[PDB]
Amino acid sequence: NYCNQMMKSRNLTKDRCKPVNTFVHESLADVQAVCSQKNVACKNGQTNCYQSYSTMSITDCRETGSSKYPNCAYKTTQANKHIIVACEGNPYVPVHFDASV
Amino acid sequence: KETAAAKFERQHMDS
Repeated sequence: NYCNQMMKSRNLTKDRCKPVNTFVHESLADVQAVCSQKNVACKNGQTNCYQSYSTMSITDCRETGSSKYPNCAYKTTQANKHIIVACEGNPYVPVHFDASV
Repeated sequence: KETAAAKFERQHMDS
């Protein structure tokens, strides 16, 4: 499936099985743009987080319960949700994916 | 090495 292949390709499960990961299907500029949208607090209680005004196409990759390295296994869940990212630097760009509502 | 913004891209971007 897409998750098993994309997680491998992106060097995410080549040396371990990453529990969860989200892939956004929007242009890189459109996601970078979220850093100047709705400001919200991050889970940890920080405030360099931003929620997108709109929902975006995303694919959630969840490791099955029986998954174990080297045989990593993922449950693929496609969806449209508002993304929340943590921004930092100059230019001000996303460095962390906080969540999808 | 790979910056935090570059890592975000390799890990979450699939335009």
